[PDB]
Amino acid sequence: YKQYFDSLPLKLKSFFQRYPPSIKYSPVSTSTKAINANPFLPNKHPVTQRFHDPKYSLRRMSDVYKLALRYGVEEFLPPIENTKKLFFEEKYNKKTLMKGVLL
Amino acid sequence: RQWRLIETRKIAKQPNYQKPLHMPKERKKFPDYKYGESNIFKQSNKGLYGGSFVQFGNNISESKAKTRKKWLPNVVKKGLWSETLNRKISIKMTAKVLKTISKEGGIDNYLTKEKSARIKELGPTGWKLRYRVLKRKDEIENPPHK
Amino acid sequence: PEMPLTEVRKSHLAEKKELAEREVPKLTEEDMEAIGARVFEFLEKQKRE
RNA sequence: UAAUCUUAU
RNA sequence: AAGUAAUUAAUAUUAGUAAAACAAUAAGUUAUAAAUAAAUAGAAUAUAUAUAAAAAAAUAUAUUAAAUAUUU
RNA sequence: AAAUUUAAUAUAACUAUUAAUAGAAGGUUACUAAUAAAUUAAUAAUUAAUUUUAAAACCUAAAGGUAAACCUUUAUAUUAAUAAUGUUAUGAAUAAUUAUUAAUAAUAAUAAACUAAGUGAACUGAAACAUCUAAGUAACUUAAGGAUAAGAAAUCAACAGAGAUAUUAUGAGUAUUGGUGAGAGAAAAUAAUAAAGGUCUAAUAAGUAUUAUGUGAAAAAAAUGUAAGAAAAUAGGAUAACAAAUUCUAAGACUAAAUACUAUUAAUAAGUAUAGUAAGUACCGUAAGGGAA
Ligand SMILES: [Mg+2]
Ligand SMILES: [Mg+2]
Ligand SMILES: [Mg+2]
Ligand SMILES: [Mg+2]
Ligand SMILES: [Mg+2]
Ligand SMILES: [Mg+2]
Ligand SMILES: [Mg+2]
Ligand SMILES: [Mg+2]
Repeated sequence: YKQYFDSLPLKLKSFFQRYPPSIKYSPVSTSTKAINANPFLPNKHPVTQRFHDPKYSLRRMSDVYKLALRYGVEEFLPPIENTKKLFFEEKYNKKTLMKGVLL
Repeated sequence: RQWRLIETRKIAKQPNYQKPLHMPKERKKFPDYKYGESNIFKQSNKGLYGGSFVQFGNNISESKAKTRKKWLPNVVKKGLWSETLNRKISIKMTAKVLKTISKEGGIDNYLTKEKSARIKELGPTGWKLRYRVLKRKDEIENPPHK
Repeated sequence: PEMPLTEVRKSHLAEKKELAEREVPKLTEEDMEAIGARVFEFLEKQKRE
């Protein structure tokens, strides 16, 4: 099991190292200095109400998610839902076709 | 915007000292400016230009006849009050810079703004001014004995 | 002589220090094991498919 | 006229 | 002391393989279907058929394909 | 059993490629400008490696000068403290010289190519020429480094997706574009080359985005002078325009490797003896400069 984990891609491993699944990261935006703060979401600083750019630039986050999907480990990541990025099958399912296609 | 003619300047990295063949006689009064002095539009080094430089472009006619021209920023010499220094400081000032100063409330504020952009768009003179102001502020705050 | 720190800068530094003071969420061995197990399960599922 | 600018000490 | 080299293109000759060829990591290039500006159109002696203009569909003009068998 | 030949090798050639490794004194004339060890390994002398150590005149923009190799300062310096010494005026005081100790400054000879930035021709081509071209090339100027630049998407794409840069094959001389002339000419995508390639150092960014206007890599913007000038992720950017939908988060940052140029070593030469070491000398010119045998 440990061996299996080790085998996983490098990026994913790195991510796990600093954001483990032991903690449940908030779905919605939060204080930037809370310890349940999602890396993928633009959190806000308490002193000076300034939205900090996500701790994971969107692309990187997407990549990570993809990697997780590839090895089944989606649930052990924090939730993406509040970033508007969906992936693969779910996206296909839930997509409202464009105004131009429908009429 | 971009600070291409500031953040591209490079200065000989100092070797730190735990002697050199030629050491200077005086003592470095001011902290080294990251980006150094500009060797490009040296008129700018005297004052506060906000990272604006001379542009060079083409005068173009009705016959599309290109002919080189330059563009200067609107520099104005202007004595402005510094609460911390307790005196008016006169310098060269791009009118844009003046406007910015007005917006921000005082020359000290302008100098002492934290962002890297601000640092970039100060000159060496600007940097010096900033140093003066912040040092002064520190002194005001913190006498030798508490 | 190094340029003195600005108020905002000082505040930032303080904040950083405060952040440092707290315990860093280190990766749990149990968590790792769980992850591994999950991976294994996924692999098995794939094989079955 | 404590806009700006010119000269002298 | 003076028709050379590089990167391409078209023709020819000979060789290799050949309805495929080169490369074979995946691509890609040319050939295998003609035509039209382009579009959702496209092949059984020719007098049949394909595409273009035309049109209900033919004709008419151009080019193409199509003849106990073994594809170009 | 010694000689002869053949091929290879030097401190003793340069040139091209490939591979590895690394990123460094000239002159002038003389009071000529030198060395000394130790330790470790190999076998007391030994060679090598690793080290510490003496000397080293003058000149080569910036001790300060000058007509380069000279002159002028005066570290056989000045100040202080003392010690022996001679003189003067009254054991104490003042000046002079020598000798010890302490204090107080000393010397920009430094490459070349490569990289980035500023300015930026013209000949030429168009069979004339002015738009265009040559060309952001030559050249001049400035600044850094062993490399520099770039770099972890306010990117591409198309409703399926990818996932930093760098530059090579293809894509493709295709799309795009041009006094629609001369001509110029992408990107996605797939491959190689490559390295662990991701990672926080911002309390997350306005006179900033944007607009107007003047400029601006022949095709694709990102830049920029002058004034107007936003918004909080319930928000911005991305396409003539709008509506949908996608995607990314500017105004804060760090970054090995592939690459360029030099120098050395090794190898390979249907390379050079007029591209085979002399000499940047003779000589030519006031000079920059040219330049033999
Ligand atoms: Mg004289
Ligand atoms: Mg240049
Ligand atoms: Mg760099
Ligand atoms: Mg950088
Ligand atoms: Mg060009
Ligand atoms: Mg932001
Ligand atoms: Mg960013
Ligand atoms: Mg003569």
